Amino acid sequence: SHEQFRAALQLVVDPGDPRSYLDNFIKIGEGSTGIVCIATVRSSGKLVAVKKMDLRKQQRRELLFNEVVIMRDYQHENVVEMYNSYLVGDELWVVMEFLEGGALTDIVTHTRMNEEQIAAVCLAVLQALSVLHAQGVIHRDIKSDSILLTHDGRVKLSDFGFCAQVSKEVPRRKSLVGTPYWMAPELISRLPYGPEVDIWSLGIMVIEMVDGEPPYFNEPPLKAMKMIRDNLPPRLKNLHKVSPSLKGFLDRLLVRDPAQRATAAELLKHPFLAKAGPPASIVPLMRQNR
Repeated sequence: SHEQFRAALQLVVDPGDPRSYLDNFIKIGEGSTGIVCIATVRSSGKLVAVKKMDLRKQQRRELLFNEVVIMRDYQHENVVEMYNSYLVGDELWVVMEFLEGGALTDIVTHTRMNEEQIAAVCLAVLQALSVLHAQGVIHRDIKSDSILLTHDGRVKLSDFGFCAQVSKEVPRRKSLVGTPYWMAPELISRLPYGPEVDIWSLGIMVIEMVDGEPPYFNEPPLKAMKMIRDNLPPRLKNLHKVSPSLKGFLDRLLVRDPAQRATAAELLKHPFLAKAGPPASIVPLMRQNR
């Protein structure tokens, strides 16, 4: 039943109608299902990012709860800050921080990040997942699309709609969730995965940074998934452009056996990351510079 779902969500959103304190809506996106917009908090003149999800169009509607789970988190400096959530009409509205630098994806598919920048980005994404795996939170949809930027190179993880909660009574999961191309092998396989799948996906994302696209990017999302399950871990198209160190870091990530795949905890010290450049290194990467 819809109305019972709505009711249940009603209990987790802030009450009321933010349509009353916001204006200058500017559409700019498509993800989850439903739009990303930008608006101006009337009271302060400040900019937010408003994400609207129709409750009627969702693959698994109760994944909607998860969204709002990262309330008041961390508030982590590498996590997109959420401010509020409302129910409005037949939609969920999440009102969060505005990330004026756009996503990483545009960068990954228009330029060639050098390793100082790769490092940086992984630094900030790891510094993030560590905390999350620590308090049980899986993300489940890591990719360049899910990474966000500021006009000054601060990097923040985002798009938490797919994430999951785990404790020691309830550690593992089974759900097929994620973007095909980036899914950890156990997950296509359907197995009792944990946080470690975030590590796998980041490796695919490193490929993004390096090569511009993920493995098997042209293959039907369907059959590319098999390749990701049977196959020996994927070629880096431009391996010759990358330092042994980078490939050595990457090797800790793309292990077919999850037990051997490194943890963010492990990874945060692996020497490659000594390469990580300041936020200001990322700036000439963003569209404006070019």
